[PDB]
Amino acid sequence: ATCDDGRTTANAACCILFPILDDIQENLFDGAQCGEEVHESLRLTFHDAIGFSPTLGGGGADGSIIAFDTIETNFPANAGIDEIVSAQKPFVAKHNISAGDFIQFAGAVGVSNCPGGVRIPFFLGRPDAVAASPDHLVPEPFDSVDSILARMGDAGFSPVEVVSLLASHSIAAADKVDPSIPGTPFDSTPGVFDSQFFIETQLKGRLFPGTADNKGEAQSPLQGEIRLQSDHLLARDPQTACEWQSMVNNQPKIQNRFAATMSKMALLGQDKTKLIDCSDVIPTPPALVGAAHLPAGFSLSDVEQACAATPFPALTADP
Ligand code: HEM
Ligand SMILES: C[As](C)(=O)[O-]
Ligand SMILES: [Ca+2]
Ligand SMILES: [Ca+2]
Ligand SMILES: [Fe+3]
Ligand SMILES: [Fe+3]
Ligand SMILES: [Fe+3]
Ligand SMILES: [Fe+3]
Ligand SMILES: [Fe+3]
Ligand SMILES: [Zn+2]
Ligand SMILES: [Zn+2]
Ligand SMILES: [Zn+2]
Ligand SMILES: [Zn+2]
Ligand SMILES: [Zn+2]
Ligand SMILES: [Zn+2]
Ligand SMILES: [Zn+2]
Ligand SMILES: [Zn+2]
Repeated sequence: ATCDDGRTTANAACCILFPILDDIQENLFDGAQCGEEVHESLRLTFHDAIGFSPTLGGGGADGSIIAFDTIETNFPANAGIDEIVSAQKPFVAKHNISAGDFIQFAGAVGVSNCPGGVRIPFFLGRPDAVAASPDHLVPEPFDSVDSILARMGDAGFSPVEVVSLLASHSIAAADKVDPSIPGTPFDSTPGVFDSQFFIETQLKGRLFPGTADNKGEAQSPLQGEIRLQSDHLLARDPQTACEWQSMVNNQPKIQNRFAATMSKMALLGQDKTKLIDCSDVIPTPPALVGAAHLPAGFSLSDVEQACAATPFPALTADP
C-alpha cells in the first residue's frame, strides 16, 4: 500500500502510523537518538505489559499504565515511571491510536534508533484498557531469582526468555535505585544495543558508584555503572547463568531473541490474529558499533564464571 505522502507499508491501515513516527522521533526521541526517552519508553513497555496474571488479573499490554496512571504510577515497583507516562500522554491524546498501541509503538521505534538494535514486530489495534493492573506484578531488583522467574513464568515467560528480555538492560539506566547518582547506566554503552551488559554484570564487583546501602543494588565493576542485585543474581544463579553467558559476544542471538520475546511481551493480553501487522513501519536500526570487550585494565580473571558446562569466552580489553 502507498500512503498519502508516498511512503509504503504492506497493510493500508498502518499508514496512520507515519505521522506518529515522525512526531515521536523528533519530539520524544530528540531527533531519533537512543537516549533517555528511548530507555524510559522501553521500560514502559514492560511495566505496561507485565501487569498480566491469570490468577490476579490485569490486561497486559493494554495501555493501563497510562489510562489508570493515578493508580499504577504509585505502585512501588513503578517508581520513576510517572515521568515517561506524563511525557507520552499528550502524544496519545493528539494522535488517534490507543494507549496500548502507542506504548508498544514508541518502544519499538525507540529501540530501532540504537546501534545494534532490532525491529520489534509491531501490531496495531489494541482496544483501550478496561482495568488497572494489580500491584505486585512488576519484578523488583531486590527480588530473588525464584521470585522473578515465578512472576515472569506466571505471565508466560520461561527462564531463557527472561534472560533474552534483559538484553534491554544494555540500553538502560537507573534514577531511583541510588538517587544520588541518577542516570547511571547498567552497561558502559547505554546508547548501543550490544552484549556489554552480559559481560559487565559477570565481572567481580568492586565499588558502589554512589552510596553503599541501597536496597536492590550490588557492587559495580566500574565507577560509571550501576549493578542491580537481580542482575547480579541472574548472571550467577544455576538456572540462568548458562543462558546469560551465551549472550556474550553473540550479537545475532541477542538480536533474534530480544525481538521475538519483545513481540511476545507486547502481545500479552492481546490476540495477534485480531490486530494488523505494521512491523514494516519501524525504522531500520543501525549496525552495531564496537565489539565485545572487557574494560580497560581488566582480564579474564576478573570474570566470575558461572556456567559449569562452558567456559567464559576469551575477550580482548579496551586499550
Ligand atoms: C526481570 C526483572 C527486571 C527487574 C528486576 C528490573 C529492574 C529495573 C530497575 C530497578 C530499573 C531502574 C529503575 C530506576 O531506578 O530508574 C530498570 C530500568 C530499566 N528496565 Fe529493567 N528490570 C527487569 C526487567 C526488564 C525488562 C523485561 C525490560 C524490557 C523492556 C526492562 C527494561 C528496562 C529499561 C530499558 C530500563 C531503563 C530505564 C531508564 O533508563 O530510565 N527491564 N529495570
Ligand atoms: C510478588 As512481587 C513481583 O511484588 O515481589
Ligand atoms: Ca498494562
Ligand atoms: Ca549497551
Ligand atoms: Fe490519568
Ligand atoms: Fe482512543
Ligand atoms: Fe479511546
Ligand atoms: Fe527519571
Ligand atoms: Fe569499553
Ligand atoms: Zn531528551
Ligand atoms: Zn527521564
Ligand atoms: Zn524522561
Ligand atoms: Zn495523528
Ligand atoms: Zn510485591
Ligand atoms: Zn518483590
Ligand atoms: Zn531514566
Ligand atoms: Zn536459584
